[PDB]
Amino acid sequence: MENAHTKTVEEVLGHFGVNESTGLSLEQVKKLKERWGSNELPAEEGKTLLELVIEQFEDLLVRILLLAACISFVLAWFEEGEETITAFVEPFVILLILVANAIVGVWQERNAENAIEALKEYEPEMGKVYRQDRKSVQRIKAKDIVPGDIVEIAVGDKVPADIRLTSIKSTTLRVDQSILTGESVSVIKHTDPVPDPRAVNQDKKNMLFSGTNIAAGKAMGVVVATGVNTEIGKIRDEMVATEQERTPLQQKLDEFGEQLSKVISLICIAVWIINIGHFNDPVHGGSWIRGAIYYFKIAVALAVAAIPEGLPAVITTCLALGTRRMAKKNAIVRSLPSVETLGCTSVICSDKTGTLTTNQMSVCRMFILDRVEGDTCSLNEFTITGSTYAPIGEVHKDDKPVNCHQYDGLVELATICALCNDSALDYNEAKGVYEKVGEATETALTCLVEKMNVFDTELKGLSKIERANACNSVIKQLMKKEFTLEFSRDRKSMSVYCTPNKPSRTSMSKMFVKGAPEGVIDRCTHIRVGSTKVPMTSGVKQKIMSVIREWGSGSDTLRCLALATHDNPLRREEMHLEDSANFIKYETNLTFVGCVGMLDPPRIEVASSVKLCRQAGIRVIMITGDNKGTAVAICRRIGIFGQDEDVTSKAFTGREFDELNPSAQRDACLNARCFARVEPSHKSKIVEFLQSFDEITAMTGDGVNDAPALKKAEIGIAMGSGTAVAKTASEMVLADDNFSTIVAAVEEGRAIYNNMKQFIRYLISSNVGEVVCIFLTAALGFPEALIPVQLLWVNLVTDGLPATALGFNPPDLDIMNKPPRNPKEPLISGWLFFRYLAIGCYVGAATVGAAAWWFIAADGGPRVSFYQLSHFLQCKEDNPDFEGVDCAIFESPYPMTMALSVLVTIEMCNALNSLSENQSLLRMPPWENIWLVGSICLSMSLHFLILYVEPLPLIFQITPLNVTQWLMVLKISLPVILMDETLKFVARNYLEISWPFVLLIMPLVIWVYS
Ligand SMILES: Nc1ncnc2c1ncn2[C@@H]1O[C@H](COP(=O)(O)OP(=O)(O)CP(=O)(O)O)[C@@H](O)[C@H]1O
Ligand SMILES: [Ca+2]
Ligand SMILES: [Ca+2]
Ligand SMILES: [Mg+2]
Repeated sequence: MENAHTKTVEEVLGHFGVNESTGLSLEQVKKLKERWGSNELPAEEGKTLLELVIEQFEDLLVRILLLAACISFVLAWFEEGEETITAFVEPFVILLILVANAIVGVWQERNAENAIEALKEYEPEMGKVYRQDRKSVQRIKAKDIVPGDIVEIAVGDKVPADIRLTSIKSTTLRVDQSILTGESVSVIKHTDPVPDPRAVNQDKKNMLFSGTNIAAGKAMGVVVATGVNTEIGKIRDEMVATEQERTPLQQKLDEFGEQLSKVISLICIAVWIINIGHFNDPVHGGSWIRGAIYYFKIAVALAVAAIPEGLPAVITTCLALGTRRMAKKNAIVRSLPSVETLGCTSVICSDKTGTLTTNQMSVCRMFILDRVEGDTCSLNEFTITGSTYAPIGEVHKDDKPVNCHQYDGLVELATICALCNDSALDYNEAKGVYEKVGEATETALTCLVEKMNVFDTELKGLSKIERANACNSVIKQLMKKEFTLEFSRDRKSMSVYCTPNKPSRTSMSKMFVKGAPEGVIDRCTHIRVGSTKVPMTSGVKQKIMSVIREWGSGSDTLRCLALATHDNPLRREEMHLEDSANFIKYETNLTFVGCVGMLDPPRIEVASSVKLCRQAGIRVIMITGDNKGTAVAICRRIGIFGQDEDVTSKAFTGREFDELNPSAQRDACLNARCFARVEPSHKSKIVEFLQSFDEITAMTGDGVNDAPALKKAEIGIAMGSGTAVAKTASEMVLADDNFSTIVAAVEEGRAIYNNMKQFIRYLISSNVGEVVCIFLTAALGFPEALIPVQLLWVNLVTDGLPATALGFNPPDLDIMNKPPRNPKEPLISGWLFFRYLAIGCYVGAATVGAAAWWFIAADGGPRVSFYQLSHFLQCKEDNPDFEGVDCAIFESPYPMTMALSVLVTIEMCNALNSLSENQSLLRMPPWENIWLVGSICLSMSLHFLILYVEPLPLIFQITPLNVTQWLMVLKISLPVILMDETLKFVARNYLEISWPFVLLIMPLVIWVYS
């Protein structure tokens, strides 16, 4: 079987020896699964190791350090090129920090992608087949499908394998195959063969390809290729890589990194042009170009220092962390940066059926017309026991066991339910439960027909399997279903044309209609009382609607459907079934038979999740296609409304929302919390009206009618048990159907953004202190305290792991107690610009003050005055101002070591400030981030290494410090913590305690300041 689209249906079915009615035998499946194997693709990993490392060096900030590492190599290859431990130390320490951030970024990306692919194994994919063991449709694993078995295909499903369409149950079958073809339109499929043998997949209009979705209709066909033999498995690796639009924060940090790179270039140019006079200094040898090259190395070393080279890697780590944390809560995040968009979400739009409710429906109430006395009527209401899809339960009229065969209206009510279905009941021996095959609404009617048993059948000896479709089969054996007018949300109903297998001479053909109660009743001209029909008056109409309103608004919040019959329908030849808009013109002059009400319990997690969303400034909206009275009743149950709150202006329908003023329709989206009776076209219209008011919308849906709205939203969340049409159009899938995972994703989206601002706060406020150190020494005339190899060491220990370990920060204790941020506001927000300069001005003056301390106040050095330090260049033995001062001490490595040690230590104490924007160290101690504590102890260990081993101080031109000089370093480095505690204090109490830590920090403060 190679060209299946060229052969007809009878030839492709005879190739395997299959009947479309029965299906494939169990022995045939065993033989075919041996010859063809499992129906799956080999589990391949996304990106290799080298290509994952290559994408770490693709940003501007990282590519700048690569250029400077090359400059430091070419400009040092001329001077010294023999020893590799004293000459090329500058290019080595610029690369060593790039590899460190590349390793962490790759390590976290490997963890996020290994966690997501381990979540695809959560629940196995399923496919409805027809096999000979069961005389009905059974749901089996998708990987258990062999080439040649009959497969049932319904709307919303995902095609499990390459399928040659044998018959189309609906009038039209649409398939969304952008995954394979690339077309963004639904394509109509037919049964006739395509004569062209070399036809492209575009012209294969009779084949269903694995991985594609069903946009509309129901059909069935025979599988012709499984596993890697499908058109999607043969090009599984030869596929173009996706590229999505940059989210507002992704482009924010990109434009911020470029604006920062321009400022750094002006700062490094300013370094070269203010040190013009020092070019001809005797220290360089009296040469101008020799002194200009040296101060060019300083400009380059300060560029590497002041640049946040770790910003691209920390964004990668944060996004990979949030993705791995959601996968722990069973949330497959399809787009890595999309977990950030849920942080700034303002509105959460939610599908009702299947998303806010468990979709475990059960018919618990139904009524038919008892009699008519005048214009009004009396009804026969019933109750059904049971809430599971198991066909175990009986019907009670007024709390009395009754048999449905006595009531003629119930016999016709079960006939409409059984025949007007595209669903069935399936028994699972593995789990020992009854499962649904199709939609929960139609399966609830299948389980109802089994309980009623209007044609009393002996069910005492049937198996658990055959008892799932026992009474349903008795109905279908009596009436032959000719064609179905499939359910369309334009008319909100579904009709079926049936002809009795009984001789047609006495009994004619009828149409069995079912759909929305208010829509179907408006099209009913007569009503069925018992076995006779009388014309429908008005008093019957409001009396019937009154029971439907009391059921939806009642204590059970019942989902209601009306059942009708059309006794005099047009024949098939006089019906134009090409357009779906004509179907409502055929479902007129019906005969109202009955109305069923089923219960759909909301999920347990939904009630508390709506409360936490309201606490975090988020507004939850219910956009459902169901009735308004039912939707409002559910909103009061889950907490969207109050049990007594007025919803006259907060609950709207599809019609009411259309018939609104521009001012009224503006205030509606800003105040309405429930939208009922809205088509899939209206749902996306609600979403675009919310985004028109500059609001990040998060749509949650599970069905076909939510797919246009899941794409119009900034981020769409899909339930794991919903259709694949919705899971394809979404950015996050809740594999476990947990609604609490949605609020956990909002907290993770806010926490990711917080860790970025703490990374931005630590590097800007500390690297500007390394710039002030270079410029303040020049404005005072002091000997410069740093050389290019020391500006590159402070870049390694301070901008490396202590900066990346900020992406592991724990969340604030009130992270979810603040309104969502405005995504169009500026990033740094002005008041933080003051906090960056306030801390940076101290970090710079502390470094210059540490070098000036040794020249003046230290005992190990000279007691040089301020005048002799400001004019050290003017010192020779001829000068009477400089007497007794050995002016070779102005080149001593002691002030350079005091400044380098303070710069490292004051930036480690600044990393301890960057755990929260406003929470002090007494509330969030440093051991909340254990990765930051380990990174700081590692950076200090590396600083103590180059200080006290033998050959390293000569490389970095430093000297070992004693305890007396190290105690002075902490005296200047510690007040950077006290300075940020003051800035956090003003932020808490004017712009808006861990005692174990206090007992540890004060013995250090006692020893430092004596
Ligand atoms: N198989 C079916 N046959 C006939 N009518 C159906 C039907 N499924 C749903 N309906 C009716 O169509 C009406 C509107 O269509 P829609 O599909 O949007 O409802 P819904 O079940 O999806 C609720 P939600 O939008 O919250 O998921 C529903 O109120 C329902 O009564
Ligand atoms: Ca840097
Ligand atoms: Ca730094
Ligand atoms: Mg739904």
